[PDB]
Amino acid sequence: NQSKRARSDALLWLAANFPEAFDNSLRIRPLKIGIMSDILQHAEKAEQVGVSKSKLREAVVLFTRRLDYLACLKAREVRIDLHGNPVAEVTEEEAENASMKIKKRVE
Repeated sequence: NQSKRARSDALLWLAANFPEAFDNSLRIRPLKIGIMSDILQHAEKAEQVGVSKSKLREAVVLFTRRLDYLACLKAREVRIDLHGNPVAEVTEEEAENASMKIKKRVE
């Protein structure tokens, strides 16, 4: 319960500070491989408002396990950094891994 609200807080902090990556009100886009390391460079600012590094990791894990995120991992879609800049493209293997994950969760 407390850990859940702490995870939700981390997700709200991610959407407020990096909405290009984590504001999913209209769209969701593939994230850079290693986006977690980029987020953790901001850990000091997050901790001042009550968000720990481990809650930042839990929030990214929750965000990227959602089916709508897995569904956006299609071959040659663009991966973005925290500010929505294009950095790479989704590979066929990554797209296959994502669809396999979706099929497992609905079963």
